[PDB]
Amino acid sequence: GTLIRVTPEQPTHAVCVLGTLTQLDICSSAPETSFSINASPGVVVDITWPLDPGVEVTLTMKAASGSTGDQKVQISYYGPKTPPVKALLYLTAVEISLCADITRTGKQRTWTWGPCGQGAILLVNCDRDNLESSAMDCEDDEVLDSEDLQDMSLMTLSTKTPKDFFTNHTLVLHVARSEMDKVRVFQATCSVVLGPKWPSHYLMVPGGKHNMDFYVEALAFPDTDFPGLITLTISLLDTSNLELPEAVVFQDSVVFRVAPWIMTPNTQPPQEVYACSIFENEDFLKSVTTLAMKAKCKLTICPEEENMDDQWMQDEMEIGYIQAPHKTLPVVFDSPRNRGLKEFPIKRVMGPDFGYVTRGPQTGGISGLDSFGNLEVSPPVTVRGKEYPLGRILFGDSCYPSNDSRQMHQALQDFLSAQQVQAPVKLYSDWLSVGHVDEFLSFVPAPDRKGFRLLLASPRSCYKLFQEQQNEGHGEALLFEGIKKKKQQKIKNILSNKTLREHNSFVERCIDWNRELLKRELGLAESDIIDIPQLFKLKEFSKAEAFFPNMVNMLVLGKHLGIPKPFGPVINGRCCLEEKVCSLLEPLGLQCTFINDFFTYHIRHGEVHAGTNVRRKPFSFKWWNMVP
Amino acid sequence: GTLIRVTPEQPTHAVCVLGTLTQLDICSSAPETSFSINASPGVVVDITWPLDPGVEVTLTMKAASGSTGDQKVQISYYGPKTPPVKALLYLTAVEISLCADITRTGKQRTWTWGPCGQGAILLVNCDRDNLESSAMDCEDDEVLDSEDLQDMSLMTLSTKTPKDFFTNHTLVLHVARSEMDKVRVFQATCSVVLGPKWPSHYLMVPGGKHNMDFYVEALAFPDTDFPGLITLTISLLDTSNLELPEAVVFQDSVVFRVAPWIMTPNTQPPQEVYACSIFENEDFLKSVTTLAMKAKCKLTICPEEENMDDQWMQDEMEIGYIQAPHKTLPVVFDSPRNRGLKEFPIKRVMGPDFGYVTRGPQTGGISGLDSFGNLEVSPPVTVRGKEYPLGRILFGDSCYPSNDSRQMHQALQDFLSAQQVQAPVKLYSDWLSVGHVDEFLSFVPAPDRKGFRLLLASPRSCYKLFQEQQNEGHGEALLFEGIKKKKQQKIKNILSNKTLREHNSFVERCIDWNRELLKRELGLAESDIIDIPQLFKLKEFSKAEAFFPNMVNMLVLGKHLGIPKPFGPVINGRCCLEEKVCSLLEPLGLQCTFINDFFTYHIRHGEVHAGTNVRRKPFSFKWWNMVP
Ligand SMILES: N=C(N)NCCC/C(NC(=O)c1ccccc1)=C(/N)O
Ligand SMILES: N=C(N)NCCC/C(NC(=O)c1ccccc1)=C(/N)O
Ligand SMILES: [Ca+2]
Ligand SMILES: [Ca+2]
Ligand SMILES: [Ca+2]
Ligand SMILES: [Ca+2]
Ligand SMILES: [Ca+2]
Ligand SMILES: [Ca+2]
Ligand SMILES: [Ca+2]
Ligand SMILES: [Ca+2]
Ligand SMILES: [Ca+2]
Ligand SMILES: [Ca+2]
Repeated sequence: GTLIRVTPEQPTHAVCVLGTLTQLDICSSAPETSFSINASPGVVVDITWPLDPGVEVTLTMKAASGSTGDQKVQISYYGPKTPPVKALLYLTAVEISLCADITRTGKQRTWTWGPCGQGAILLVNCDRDNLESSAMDCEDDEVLDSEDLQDMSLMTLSTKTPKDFFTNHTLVLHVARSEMDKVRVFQATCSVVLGPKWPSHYLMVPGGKHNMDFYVEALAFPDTDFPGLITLTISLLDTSNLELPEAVVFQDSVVFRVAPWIMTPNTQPPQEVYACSIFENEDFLKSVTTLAMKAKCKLTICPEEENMDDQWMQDEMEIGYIQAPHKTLPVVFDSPRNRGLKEFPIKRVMGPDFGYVTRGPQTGGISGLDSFGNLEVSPPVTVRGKEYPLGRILFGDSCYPSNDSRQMHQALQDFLSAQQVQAPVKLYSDWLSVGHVDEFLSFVPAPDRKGFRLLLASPRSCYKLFQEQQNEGHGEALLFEGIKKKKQQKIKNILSNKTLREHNSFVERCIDWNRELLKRELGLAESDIIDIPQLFKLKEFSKAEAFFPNMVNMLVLGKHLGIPKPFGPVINGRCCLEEKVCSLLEPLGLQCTFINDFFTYHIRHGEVHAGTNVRRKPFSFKWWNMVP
Repeated sequence: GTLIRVTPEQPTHAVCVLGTLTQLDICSSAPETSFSINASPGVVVDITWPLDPGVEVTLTMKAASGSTGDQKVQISYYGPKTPPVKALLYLTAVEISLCADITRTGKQRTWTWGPCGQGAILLVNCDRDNLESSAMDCEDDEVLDSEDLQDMSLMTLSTKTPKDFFTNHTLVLHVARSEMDKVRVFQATCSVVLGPKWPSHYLMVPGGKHNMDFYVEALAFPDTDFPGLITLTISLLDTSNLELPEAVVFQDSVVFRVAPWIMTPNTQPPQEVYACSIFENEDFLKSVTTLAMKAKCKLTICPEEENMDDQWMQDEMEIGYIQAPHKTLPVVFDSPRNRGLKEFPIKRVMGPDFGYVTRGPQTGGISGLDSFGNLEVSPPVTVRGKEYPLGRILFGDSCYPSNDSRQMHQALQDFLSAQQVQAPVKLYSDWLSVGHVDEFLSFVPAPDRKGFRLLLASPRSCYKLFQEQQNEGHGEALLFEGIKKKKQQKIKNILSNKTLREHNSFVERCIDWNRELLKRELGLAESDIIDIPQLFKLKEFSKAEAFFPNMVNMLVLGKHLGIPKPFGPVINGRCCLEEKVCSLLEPLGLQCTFINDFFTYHIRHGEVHAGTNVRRKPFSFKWWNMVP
């Protein structure tokens, strides 16, 4: 919008950027009725006319100018007995278009979500394409490798002006100071024009037709203090007068949205398995190695030299991804728990086309709920109309905060919620000694009704199974058959044990609370849910541990399942727990491999899921097409 | 939602909170077909029935229970040739309702905006009702005065239970740890149950019918790191088993929204005028004193003993308000500029039913754009459909950030935007030496087309006026007539002055940029806008100052206007500037008093608006009925 004031006293000189609304004030500075307008061929004057202020005269120009003032507008004032007084207006048209990929195909100043929304995407440049380095590429102010540009967003400036236009005009590129610390912009022919302490740069542009490519990288993920929008603006400045400041003539912008960190549920096909089972054990690895190969996955393992005897590969990290039309890459969220595996995500996982992020305090003030066995996601789900096409992050909390209760650190919770595309759901996991959601739930694929089953651990299902076994005359059958060093226990004594039943009654209560919570927040019905027979016992501070290997804490590699070997009562040549789990999951097309983890993982309060991790394929559905 | 599991083996015992969905799992633990249900009179079993899992059995209860298990449900399993096995379920119904004023009249766990939305309002307790104090009432953890409770939000807990119910159940009140630092909650019979380091409290409730009143105060305004929602939850805990942890049976919540700080435009009726013109001047006060009395306003003045010779009462503070169904009060936003007036808002303005807030760094790192002459609001306005019924905060910035450019501090900008009900608009004010939007705009009431006029300073209007004057033969007339000590200047030399014209041409450019910006962001047309004749000159660093008293920098007390006396060219016994301004505003019903501010304010780079401040009446329209 621009209102150009015209006068008979003086010719006015003005610039018209193509695609802008130009109007004329004819009345204000007229002499003394009536007026007529006549313009050169390249000027459409939409609108023999009375000189009253309320009449809108609008000038639009068809093409850019070859020279200054090469279009003209002549306003003739006349009336009763007065010969015409003409006022002159010399116009210079230019094209100034700041362009980005706002339709999100690989190629308004507001960013909108959804399949009909507009707005370019920007990735946080949190990987490390630089040959022999330790820092994320976005930590410095240089493009060090040509392949690094693939991670960045292209923005072009298209100018069509007279050859001499920038003698008296100049173009400046800027970002608000409130956002300069979150973006960096390079000019290509690479060198920095904008960034953390350069919020504006004067561009050197020649007259005529020119195109100027910029590459943009983001420096921060969306968070509590950053909704995730970055605006870059080009201003056109009139510097015609050596005795006056610059005068802005035109501004235009692009709004980028920074891509959120996104998790992958168990129903996304696996690509790489992680285990760091180089330590005292060896046959554990054999079995996961087999499943990886069965599942067609790369296999990376972390040796004891690196582990520091930390076997819990599930817990230090979570592999998600970031996604833009031009580029998708895996990104590792590094938990603050910082045990033996501390270095593993930064040294081994971060790298070429593998991003990195972390949150929370790095030197204390952490609980067990910050380890990422307590961090999962559901499969795609619609909940009473609202679609969650990338599912919903699930993490474990207490039911209310007390002196003795634990939570995942607020900084981690705030980061997950700020990603706003897997709208997190808080579940109750603090009744567990360890305290992770993966101790009572898993998800598995299925070929029908929604494409998955929620598995929950179920003391009810194990009592039912053992009771049926006793009814059929197998009361003498032994839990922990096949184990060299353990108090073996008969089904009959397990059932008569009134304290065990009390404990598993309370655990059942905790699990059922989550059941219903998941039914509500994921829109599940009973037919989405399979109960896995599972016993627990309360121990220190009345917190729950697994009575036998926690089968629900399994590795899900498509149809290939890595379930901890319950060393269950052997009936008709076969553990009846294995049997029961096989009768539950085999009809969905799942292959159950039971893995001996007993003296390696189980005796230390976790199982196969706890000792592994999986990088999975990112959703084909593009996060920006969601309406959170 | 609750799924109660029933068994023939054992009677189950369960609690049903009225208004909840209770279902029965009949199938899982049945013996072996068919089943029938029979319940005591107070239990409606909506649903001779086949024993397949997919059949929903739902129990609802009509009233609270007089004793434990006083309602019963009997599920009979039968079939081919088997005499009935009955399973027992003893129910105890209770009422547990956490109530607040969610319809917003003075009396879902999601807060929604608008006339059909739900959610109680909570005020930040930022005033000082305490007799002889210096702190805001919410700085400590006590209610010190009964009148302080008027500022707080009532929340009641209504329980109807058996006399013996809390022998084996307990109720806990809690707030998330992420929000405990922003709220405080008192229990009334006052003492703290929740707050900054007490996120949960066990309530002492007797059986039978009980009602427990709580009072709630907020401790922080919405900001970058606080959307403004506070959730309080009541949990019901089963503590029946001395050898097991508490088990949550039911949670319920209320979501409060903290009330935003809201500004009042010039079109809101004035109530109190501020001047701190106790210093070298005296006749300035006489004139503002007169207008206040004309306008029916309280008048408070800050003496030189307090001023520290700071006359700029506009600049240290902005008086807005906060509003809830139960309570509305004025609140002062104290600018970080911290000159002589520093103490005035904390000592004189904060008090009984007068809130306080401040932002930004208190000891440096401030610019002139942080003084609140650069902080205004427009009148109510609709913009291409979108209604802004409390108008839009307007504040001054540069057009782009450079080494030499100024801005209002980001913390101030972030606070204003987080109030989200007067969606701020950034204007261009940095071309001014001082740099405040009140140097080029004001708003005044009007009885037609929208209810106001935007006034802009206008060099074009003054040149037009002076030229018409010269045409009629008054070229010799003297700007600055009546002034003892100043270079007097003839209209003719003012007009022939080519540098003055250049300067005012550039100023006109800066003002016109804002014109159009305001047209776009406020939905204004030309007929909403009056130009006030006004000349400027560029000085140090090419920054604009007023050539004569800046008439637009006026005090607006309804129809009574306090305009700085331009000491303009006297024609036909009257300054022609005064005359022109009077011809512009008198037809709207405005009374123009021209005030001598010349050697007191004007010579120090401000005028009547700069030397005063106004507390105005809050909008009758309630902010929560908006849809930002
Ligand atoms: N469910 C999981 N994803 N992980 C469970 C990991 C269990 C693991 N256990 C232990 O680290 C442990 C147990 C006994 C002695 C020494 C250490 C913790 N607490 O982190
Ligand atoms: N337009 C306003 N609301 N306020 C203008 C106040 C002008 C005021 N001027 C001055 O403080 C000043 C001028 C000359 C010598 C010493 C001090 C500033 N800069 O704050
Ligand atoms: Ca780099
Ligand atoms: Ca890179
Ligand atoms: Ca770590
Ligand atoms: Ca890369
Ligand atoms: Ca995990
Ligand atoms: Ca108090
Ligand atoms: Ca109070
Ligand atoms: Ca202050
Ligand atoms: Ca009060
Ligand atoms: Ca103000």
